[PDB]
Amino acid sequence: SSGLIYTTKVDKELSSIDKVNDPNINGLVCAGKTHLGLYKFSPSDRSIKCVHDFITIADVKTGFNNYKNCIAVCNNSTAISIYDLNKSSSIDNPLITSLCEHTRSINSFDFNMVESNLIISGGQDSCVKIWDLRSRSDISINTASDSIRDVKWMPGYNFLKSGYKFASIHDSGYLLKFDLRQPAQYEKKLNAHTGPGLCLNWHPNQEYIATGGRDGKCCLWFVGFPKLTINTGYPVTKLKFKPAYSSNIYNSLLGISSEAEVRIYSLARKYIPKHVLLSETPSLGLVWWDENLIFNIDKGTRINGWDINKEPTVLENLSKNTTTWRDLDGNGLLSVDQEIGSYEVAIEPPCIITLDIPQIFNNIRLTKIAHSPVEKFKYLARQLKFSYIVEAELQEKIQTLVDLISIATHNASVYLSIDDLTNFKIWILIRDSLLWDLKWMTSSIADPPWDTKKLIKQLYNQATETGNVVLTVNILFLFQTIYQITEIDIAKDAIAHFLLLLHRYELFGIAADVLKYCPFEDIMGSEGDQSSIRLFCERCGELITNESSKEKLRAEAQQTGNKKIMDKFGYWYCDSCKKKNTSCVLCERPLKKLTMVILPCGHEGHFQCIQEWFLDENEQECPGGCPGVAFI
Amino acid sequence: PRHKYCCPHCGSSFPRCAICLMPLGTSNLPFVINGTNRELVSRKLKLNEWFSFCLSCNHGMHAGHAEEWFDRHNVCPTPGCTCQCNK
Amino acid sequence: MQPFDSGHDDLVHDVVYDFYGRHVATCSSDQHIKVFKLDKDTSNWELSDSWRAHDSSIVAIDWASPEYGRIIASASYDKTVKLWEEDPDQEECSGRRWNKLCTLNDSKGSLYSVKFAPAHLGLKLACLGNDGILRLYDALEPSDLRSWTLTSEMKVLSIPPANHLQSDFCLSWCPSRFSPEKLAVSALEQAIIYQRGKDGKLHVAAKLPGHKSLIRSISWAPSIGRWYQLIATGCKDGRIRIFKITEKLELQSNLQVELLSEHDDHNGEVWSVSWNLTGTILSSAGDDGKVRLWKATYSNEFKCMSVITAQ
Amino acid sequence: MPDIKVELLHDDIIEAYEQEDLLHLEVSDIPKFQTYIYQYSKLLFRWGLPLERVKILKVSTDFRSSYSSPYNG
Ligand SMILES: [Zn+2]
Ligand SMILES: [Zn+2]
Ligand SMILES: [Zn+2]
Ligand SMILES: [Zn+2]
Ligand SMILES: [Zn+2]
Ligand SMILES: [Zn+2]
Repeated sequence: SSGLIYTTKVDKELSSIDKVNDPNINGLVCAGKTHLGLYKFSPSDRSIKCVHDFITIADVKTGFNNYKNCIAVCNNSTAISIYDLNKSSSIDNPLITSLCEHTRSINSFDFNMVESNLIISGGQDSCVKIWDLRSRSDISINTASDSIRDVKWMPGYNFLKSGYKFASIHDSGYLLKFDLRQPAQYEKKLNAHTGPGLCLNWHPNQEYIATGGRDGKCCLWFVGFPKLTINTGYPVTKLKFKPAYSSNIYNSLLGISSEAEVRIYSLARKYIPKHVLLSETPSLGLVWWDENLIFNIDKGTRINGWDINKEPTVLENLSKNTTTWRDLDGNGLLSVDQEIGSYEVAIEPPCIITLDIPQIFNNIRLTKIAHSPVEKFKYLARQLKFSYIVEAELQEKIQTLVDLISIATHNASVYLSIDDLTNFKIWILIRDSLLWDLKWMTSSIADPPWDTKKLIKQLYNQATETGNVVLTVNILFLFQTIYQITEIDIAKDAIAHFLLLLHRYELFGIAADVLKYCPFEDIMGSEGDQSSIRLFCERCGELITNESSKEKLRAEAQQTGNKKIMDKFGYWYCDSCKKKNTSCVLCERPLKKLTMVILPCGHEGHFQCIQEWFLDENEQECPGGCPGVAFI
Repeated sequence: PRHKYCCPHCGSSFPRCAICLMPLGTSNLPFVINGTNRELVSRKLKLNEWFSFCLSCNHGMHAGHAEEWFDRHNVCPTPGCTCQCNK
Repeated sequence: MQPFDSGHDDLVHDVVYDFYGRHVATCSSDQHIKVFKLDKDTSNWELSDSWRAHDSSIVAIDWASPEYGRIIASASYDKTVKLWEEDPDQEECSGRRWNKLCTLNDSKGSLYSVKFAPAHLGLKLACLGNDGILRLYDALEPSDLRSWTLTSEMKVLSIPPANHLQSDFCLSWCPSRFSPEKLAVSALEQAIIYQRGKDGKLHVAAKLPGHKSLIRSISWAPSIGRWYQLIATGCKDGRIRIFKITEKLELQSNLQVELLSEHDDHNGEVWSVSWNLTGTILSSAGDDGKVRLWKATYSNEFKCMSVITAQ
Repeated sequence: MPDIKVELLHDDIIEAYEQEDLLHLEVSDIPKFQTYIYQYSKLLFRWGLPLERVKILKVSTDFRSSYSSPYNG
């Protein structure tokens, strides 16, 4: 990344990483099962070296003040191994002292920032022990609670309660704060996240404790009802504060990690992470060396160091506006009106702006020259006639030209009726070109411009460049088979897009009229019949296909000539069980042409009968003795 | 299944309407079928979205779709069908 | 119609209409999706429901076809895509009115773009994020909406990037019903057109040149009868590029990409571009809060028609 | 609710309101009107129609003076 400075990889096993709390040094410590050592980073070559190698979840936190040359590593469960930094390359052992009091394993510990001799401890025994260096623990408070997950001291930074306070979290989701000067049962018992609370941390300036949890939440609690809540969604395990002054509570940075990534959030914008350091492998721990340096380890066993002032932010790559269209002319046009806020200091809710673009444009035009396209689209959809409906082929072509001339005359008449001359002239040109082709067929290098094919193709191209959808789809219906205008794919795509545009408005009957007489047979779907309904009989259970009746009526209509005999065919009778008719549920009359089926019980009905029973009588039950209330 | 009816054997929905190509038997349609005392009007609007099919050609429609479509035409709306479903 | 204020507490990232132009859904950074319906009376927007969806900022949204139900797919930074379906049973604005169907937790990095395919491909979902691979999810049975299977996984990038935060991945489908399936990918700075071949696997069809910065948006143009198709792309520099695509019938058709325009009237960064349904009037967003409308002139180039600014 | 400012640029309706000519013809639109009109005027003077050549030359010179002597003295 851009903010990456140090990327040194150590092939040994790593479990935790911390730093030496000393300004005049550039060393950082590491951990592991059987590997403890201190690593020195050099900002000149941007590399990390090794200093001295000495050789269950715990810290690798170092000491403070005169005990800054000491580290604590849990060796075996209830083992407190205090090592040394000065006594590394010498005859004397790095180990200083060993402490063991806990019955169970030790989970977390912290060195005090003010009284360097006092070392805290805590594990699954629900005991908080203070160990005195310059002197068995000092004070052991057995709260008899669940297993303690994390113990941290009060940060006595160099910016009375400086190093005499500490907090712990249990598996019962309870936050306990105690005072070292006056221990008691509980100084402040506060609730926490439900289930096992995993981690907590202290604000360096104000009395605020942010607690993580396995539920995926990191709530900021006032310890002077959380003041803040970040639903991270993943079990928070590690968090490290930025060691800087913060007068305002919102003017702070919080690093949240669990697949674990270093996500440096902010306390004024809890919904957007400020800096993300995801590396390439899931992380095991992270640490802040200074206000601008952050160090971490990951599953790739690489010690990595970043500078937060060279790393970019998420906020940047966050879209600030979007635009959508509702229809052709611009009746609906949205654009998000929001103000780009900062990481410092809430956010005013954005106003989503819709505009009637044709209405405002017409108002602007009428104001300037003083010194409804949707209704027109509906009208021209409904009233224009999109549909069309060796000597014999010539006669058929002659009749096709004649009634296409009539259709063009009708389309010009409706355009002249709505007083639109610019499209009236188009259909007059089309009619005159068809008259030219008709007289050329009757009387029987580059083409002239007034030819009946070139003029129609040029008018279609001008229409599809202008955007007049109605005319450019009408020409594609009426003049496709006889005159090859364009590719079949483009024509079918244009028919389909006009149908979808018609469906976008509430004009479905016009879409049905367009689709019924379309010469292209595969516009919407390829399965054939998708409104076809097949029924089984109510008395025998066989499928009502009625092949025998259809065959007999087809033969009879073929013999007698007239096709009205085929109107006797229907699916209201069964030819296998000899069912006579299907009856209405209300009036018990024969039912042949149109039904209204009540859904949950499956009963028939005339339109008038069912509408009478369900609207005029205001009855909510089926009119056939059905307990299922098929109301309205 | 008071608002969405499906086949129990495989889950596939009902045959679509012949006017809007939307599945049949489901309420809360994203549009209002205003087919040809506001409580009565609401009951008519919620009744117009029911299952309805001709018994001579077996082609299904919404009730409001059929009411609005047969007031101007006299042929079944499915392409390739010659059946005057009105009378 | 008059502008209205949403209840979102943070930045709105993607607003997408339904098919019928009466339902609008906004996904925001404060972990909320608010869906509004256009009332017939007084022509004002009214709230339907508001439910939290993900644990991060939601940056993409796309409705499905109304024939498959009221399905909303949202993509956020939590490496997951969740599908949501409206329920008329629950009361409006209660929060239980929407229900999950399937969580697409098949990603290692944060996903950026989710887009729904044209309806003649069935219910197909396109996903693209920080992993550098385009994920296509199909509903092999559209009868059940909780079943989703990954079918196509094409590596649109040669390598994963280093600055993963400085990335934006955008998707746009091709509304041509009878052409072969075309999908637009803007991965980091390169725009790739993907066509489906005879082998059933996706292939690189054509590459859009230029694009000296990050492509922040992409939108294909509905070609109503035109012999050529148009792609609108939006870059980080503020340049709006309209590409002319000509298709002539291993893929069964070759694509010739010819740049038709390049406009820099937005003194900022074009976050979003859009087309109207005719494929003529183009609208673009920007970093200045201004909305510019672009229409084709008498020539083959495009020109600005209005600059809608917000005060 | 903030204020929204919209400024129309190059509106075709406004430009159609801002001219009186039926067409906006130019020199490149009709490339060789001058020679054709001149030669047909000469052929008209070959015939017994001297008024029509004056009419057609007047149309030619009206357009020529629009986009930009033996009869004097
Ligand atoms: Zn039977
Ligand atoms: Zn009856
Ligand atoms: Zn019944
Ligand atoms: Zn219907
Ligand atoms: Zn019928
Ligand atoms: Zn029928």
